[PDB]
Amino acid sequence: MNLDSIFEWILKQPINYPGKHQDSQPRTNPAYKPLEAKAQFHIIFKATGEYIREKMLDGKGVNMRDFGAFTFEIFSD
Amino acid sequence: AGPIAASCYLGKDVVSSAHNAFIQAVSDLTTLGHGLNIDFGFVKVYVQDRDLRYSYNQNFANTLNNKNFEYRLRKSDTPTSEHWNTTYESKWAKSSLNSLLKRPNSNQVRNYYEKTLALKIMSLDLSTAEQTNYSR
Amino acid sequence: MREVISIHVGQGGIQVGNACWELFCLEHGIQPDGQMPSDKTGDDAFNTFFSETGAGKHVPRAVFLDLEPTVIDEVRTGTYRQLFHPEQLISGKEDAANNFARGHYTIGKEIVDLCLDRIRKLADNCTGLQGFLVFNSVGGGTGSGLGSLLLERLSVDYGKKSKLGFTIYPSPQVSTAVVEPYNSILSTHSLLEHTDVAVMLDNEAIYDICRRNLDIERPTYTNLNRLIAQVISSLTASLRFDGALNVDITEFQTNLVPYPRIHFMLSSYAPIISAEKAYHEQLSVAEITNSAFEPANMMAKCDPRHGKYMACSMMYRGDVVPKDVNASIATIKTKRTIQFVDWCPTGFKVGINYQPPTVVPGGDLAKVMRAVCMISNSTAIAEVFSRLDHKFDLMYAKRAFVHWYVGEGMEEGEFSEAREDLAALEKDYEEVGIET
Amino acid sequence: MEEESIYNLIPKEYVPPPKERRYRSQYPNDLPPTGSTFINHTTSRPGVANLAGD
Amino acid sequence: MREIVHIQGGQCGNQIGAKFWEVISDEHGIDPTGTYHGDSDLQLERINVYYNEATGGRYVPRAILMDLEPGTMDSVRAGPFGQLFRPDNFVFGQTGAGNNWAKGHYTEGAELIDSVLDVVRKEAEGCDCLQGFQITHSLGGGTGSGMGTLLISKVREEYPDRIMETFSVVPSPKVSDTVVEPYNATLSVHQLVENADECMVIDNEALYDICFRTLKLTTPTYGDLNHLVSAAMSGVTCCLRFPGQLNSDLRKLAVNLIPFPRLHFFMIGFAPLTSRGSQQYRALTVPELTQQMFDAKNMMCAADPRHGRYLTASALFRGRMSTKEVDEQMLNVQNKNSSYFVEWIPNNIKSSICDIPPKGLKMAVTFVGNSTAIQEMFKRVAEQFTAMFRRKAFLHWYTGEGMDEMEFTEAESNMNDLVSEYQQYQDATA
Amino acid sequence: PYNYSDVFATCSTTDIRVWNARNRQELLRIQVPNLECYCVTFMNDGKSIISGWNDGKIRAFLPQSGKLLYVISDAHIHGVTALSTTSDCQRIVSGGSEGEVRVWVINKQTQVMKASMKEHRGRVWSIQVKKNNDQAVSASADGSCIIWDLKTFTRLMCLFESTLFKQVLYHPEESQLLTTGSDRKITYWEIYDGQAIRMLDGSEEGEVNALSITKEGEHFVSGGEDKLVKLWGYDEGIKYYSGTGHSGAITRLQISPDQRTVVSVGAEGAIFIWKMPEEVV
Ligand SMILES: Nc1nc2c(ncn2[C@@H]2O[C@H](COP(=O)(O)OP(=O)(O)OP(=O)(O)O)[C@@H](O)[C@H]2O)c(=O)[nH]1
Ligand SMILES: Nc1nc2c(ncn2[C@@H]2O[C@H](COP(=O)(O)OP(=O)(O)O)[C@@H](O)[C@H]2O)c(=O)[nH]1
Ligand SMILES: [Mg+2]
Repeated sequence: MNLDSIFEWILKQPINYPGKHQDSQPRTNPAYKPLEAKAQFHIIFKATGEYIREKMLDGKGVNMRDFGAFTFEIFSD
Repeated sequence: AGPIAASCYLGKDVVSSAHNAFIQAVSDLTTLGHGLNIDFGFVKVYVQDRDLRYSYNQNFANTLNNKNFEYRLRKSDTPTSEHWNTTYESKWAKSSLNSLLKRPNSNQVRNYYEKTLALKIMSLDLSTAEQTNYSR
Repeated sequence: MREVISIHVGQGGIQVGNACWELFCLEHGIQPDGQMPSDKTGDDAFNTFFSETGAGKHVPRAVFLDLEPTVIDEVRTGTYRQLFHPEQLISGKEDAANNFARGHYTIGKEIVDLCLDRIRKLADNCTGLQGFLVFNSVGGGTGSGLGSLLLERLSVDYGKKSKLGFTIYPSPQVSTAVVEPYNSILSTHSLLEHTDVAVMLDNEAIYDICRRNLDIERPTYTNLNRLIAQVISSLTASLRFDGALNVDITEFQTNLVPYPRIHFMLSSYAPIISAEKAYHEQLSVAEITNSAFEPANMMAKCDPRHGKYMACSMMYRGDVVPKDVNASIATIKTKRTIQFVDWCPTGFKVGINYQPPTVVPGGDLAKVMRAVCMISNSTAIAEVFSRLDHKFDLMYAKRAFVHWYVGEGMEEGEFSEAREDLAALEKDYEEVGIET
Repeated sequence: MEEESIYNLIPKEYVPPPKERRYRSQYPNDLPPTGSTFINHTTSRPGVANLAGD
Repeated sequence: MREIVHIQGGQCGNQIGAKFWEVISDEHGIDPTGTYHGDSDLQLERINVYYNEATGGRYVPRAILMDLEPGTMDSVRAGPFGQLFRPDNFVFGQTGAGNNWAKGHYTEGAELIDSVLDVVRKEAEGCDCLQGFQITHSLGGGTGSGMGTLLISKVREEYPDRIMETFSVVPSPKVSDTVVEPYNATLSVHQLVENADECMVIDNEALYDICFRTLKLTTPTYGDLNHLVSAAMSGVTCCLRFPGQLNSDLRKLAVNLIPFPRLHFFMIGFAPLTSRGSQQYRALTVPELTQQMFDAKNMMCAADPRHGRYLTASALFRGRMSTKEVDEQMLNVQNKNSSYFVEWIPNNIKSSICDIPPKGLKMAVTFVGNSTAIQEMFKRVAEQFTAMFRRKAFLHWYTGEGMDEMEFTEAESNMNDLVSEYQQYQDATA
Repeated sequence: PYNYSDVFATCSTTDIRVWNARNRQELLRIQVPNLECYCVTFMNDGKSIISGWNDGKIRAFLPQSGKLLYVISDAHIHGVTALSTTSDCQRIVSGGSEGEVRVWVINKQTQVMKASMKEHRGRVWSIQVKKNNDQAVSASADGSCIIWDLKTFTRLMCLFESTLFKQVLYHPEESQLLTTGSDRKITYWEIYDGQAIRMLDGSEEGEVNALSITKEGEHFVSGGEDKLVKLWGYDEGIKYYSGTGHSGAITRLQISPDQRTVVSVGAEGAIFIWKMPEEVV
């Protein structure tokens, strides 16, 4: 699994994981053309990966709601 | 997921659905084998048969020990005046986010859009001429 | 060897069926148990409404339908619980809630099949079946939807069998709901091409009659149901009681409906007097037949003086004599304020029956030796359709409440065809009303 | 029985009667009932309506 | 039959439900031990709507109590009729929200809500045929205003066909006990207008006013307020539980009362309410009931209904009365007040009858009215919201755990659009 | 089709197509794998369409559906070239490459032949039958326009001119014959070898090939091997308007029965429909 095999695996079965992710969705801005279901999903993950890094750059830590939690330890002095 | 949906210009509901679908990786993990090597940037996290380990970007870790976080830890560093002076549009412009995707030419996009739309909506017939230009 | 089958749908239909079946049972002397009146003691007339079970008790040839269980629970708990067959009181689970679309497309189709099974199981017993009577409050969702569905299903299952619809249209200005114009118009669009004879039963006229005549200043639905049941009995006595001049159910569509598109009539009953002064006037045939034609005595809130008459059918029950009836007919014809259409020289059908009207214990009417029931087809009934049309278009101008029907499986356009059908009905009526 | 002919090609377009008239009604929207007893509250009208069909 | 389940969250919802269940148990004749002690069969004819049967002949309400702090349920369990509630139905947090909508809607509540949603799904699956769901909550508190509305969204998006109503307590600026009412009120309304099939608003200021002016009793109390709101709540579903001339369930009420999807905010009234000195003097008749029902002061909202035009009204009568006089009174009221009834919806009053009156009373009336006067609540809420928002006051508490100003701006714009669309229909003419 | 202008049919190297006049989308096609048809002709009253192919077979296909009604086998040695239907349509006349003219009595039950199998050293290119359907004129490649009695299959009086002849046609209600050939000359002929006027419609190397006429002999349109097409006034040989812009050798030009337009078919795949002049009506 390389974060993409997961993409094709989840896209393979729609009955197991029905949702809006399975198909393309119109954007809020008409200037942008639509994406594929698989492509928009990767784009969403890139956006989230950058969102978490810029939040972690501050003292605030981010968590996924069912998949782990990104924290840091302060030993202090 | 609101800022992410804004950056991707996508729906809040659909982006939440994508997160809820992807967090269902435990179903794949329960099956034997199937090591998950998921990266999405600074953190590189690996899942073996049932063993889990992770690594962090060395530069990202060094940024944390760059010892400038004394200001970020305390909430009183700001003079408490700019909270209403600074607008969120200005703060978001200098934010790292929204720079992932290039901005196309707004004029060009709908120029092409309505242009091709008219072309195809009335490209049904090629026979009719009504303006010949014999000599030229 | 002649039978008629009763269909009661809607809350109003149930509440009027109970009243009419009290009256039929009292007429035939049956006890609430369904047997002969105890051991104190068989003309064979009950076969018109009842059927002998083979051992003792009688089961009526009627069916009750509802989607909300309540009224079925109370009728199954009341004193007549042993009278009706346990499996002809069809009850649903969720009501349509004043939604015609819900009762015509969504939930009534799962119950209509059981209803048709029961109707077949009752019809195969009968051998000389005259036809069907149907009762339904038209201003209600489930009532209208099931009434429609049953009408078109019966029209194809039986074909030529006659059906009579005694519907209760909303009053011009007094109403309980706020959405009844839509479902009333849709139901009318349904029933116009499917009902052989339809009779007006508006509630405002009955309230006014009760106030003026019975001197009841706080009347409820029970009195209205009792009056309607009296009308039913006066109409159907001819099949089960001997008379000098008899009229069958088949002798209505041949005499009262000049053209197939015109089959809506309005009724009247006489005498209607409170017992505190009832017999302090002689109640002669002449005065009762004048009160019958009196415009203030209409069973529906319509004024016949605004239009002409095409047909009038009157049934006298009691001590009437043909000479007196004809003498009254002559006076009615000579009277100037009532005018008939030109292409109908004689427009009266008359029936005579000897069984006197009854009084029900706890009732309000007085038991009299003479009574008359009148049903007329006259041009004046276009006004109610016009006012309902105006009410409907006032609603539909801004497409209000339309979502509640669009989201229930029926598309956008059905209102248009209903409005066009109403317009065509008005065209037909006002074309017929014009002299040659 | 049908015969296949050149003239049978290009099937005719359907022409219905286009529209019917939207309405015709010569009765007023507001017509007070003759014998109504519901309007006479707080008004001196012997407990009955116009009763004259006006 | 056609039963419904109850869910209450937060201190306010718990207090409302505690009195409502006492009222309904008293009306059904159920002892605090769950033992039947009624006098008529009708008290058991339709007991399935609210009560589930257990071995030993006892009954248990199908209510689910949720909160982020245990004190409220710990206190209410010790009160009268407190043993009826099934202890498993209590779901509680160990942190609390501190009147923060972000705390009460995002962080602890979402990880708590799995258990409560699961018990709700068992409750719904067990019963034969659902009719809908009812919620009671207040919008002035963070935890209630968060879990209430988030559970509304979850249950609505899971059972899209079942009816869904909420008794919402809106904060009036006259009596405000916190400094952060506008923020979480507007945020809650933003999605409440989206998901709530029916919402009925109640004002503490109006409760105080009606208690002081109508009952004229010296010392108002939250118990009296709960009693009034509970009587109003029971008046809605009385006809669903008891016979009558014309029964009308929640579905029929919703069909008859909303002309458009986005106008589902209602104001309710109860009658009769007679002063202390005048219980022996006043005569209970239909005219008296109607004139008190249409009185502006009898309202449980501070909005004056004579500042706007009634879209529609609906009345539930309890007791034995002939429908003719009821219809006469409704028609007379509608004719005498043509200025306050918008014209393109003539005959916009629904009437229904249930023949079983409340215990100790011969007649009663419940009222629900859709009118344009409610707009001023949203107008003043938006006014205070923008007044405290233009300086970004107290925004760090919200933004420290997931909030950005975009959500606040979107909620404000959506509520403003709600006001605008609610107000054009007032000026609409035919 | 006879007295019908809404549709028109074109044969191809492989497949027949039909087209609509008002809108030029395909309506229907008849497909044959590796054969080419010559002189496809409609038969009136909606009967089958008739074609003759390279191998020498004649085939008839129904209009509505692409199913063959009948086939004539071994009709001619090297392929049928010209076809003509009599008005009452019991008999069809066909022309072969190796100089023969044949007549077939079609009948719903059976197909029979009663040609005298006349000799004609040149391949045919045009066969016409006059209004009373008695007389039939056939053009040769080697230079003879032979008129046939069609009743006794005799009377070999044939018009003499030394070139590779092309389309011939009767004058509307007259005994005059308008014919074209490889020589760049339009020649009127008469039953008595009379030549009223003698046109000389000459390009540099543009061989006039196709001819069409009005119901009333006001003008006739002529199409040559050159790209240009023209129509001549019948009474006097003077150009009125002209037609150009084509690519290659225009081969056939027909006039719709209503005569609101002229169609012309181009050797390389081009179809041209021409709006007829106004002052010819
Ligand atoms: N004459 C008369 N009309 C009644 C009676 N009961 C109800 N109605 C009419 O019925 C209308 C509403 O329909 P209901 O009979 O209450 O119920 P329904 O016909 O089953 O339709 P739903 O309400 O959708 O369930 C009211 O507006 C009344 O006019 C009655 O006892 N007598
Ligand atoms: N009717 C009623 N209202 C209450 C009660 N307790 C609090 N309130 C109202 O609710 C508002 C505060 O709600 P809050 O306690 O913060 O809700 P919570 O955070 O969910 O517990 C106040 O303005 C009160 O007017 C009660 O017992 N009954
Ligand atoms: Mg009903």
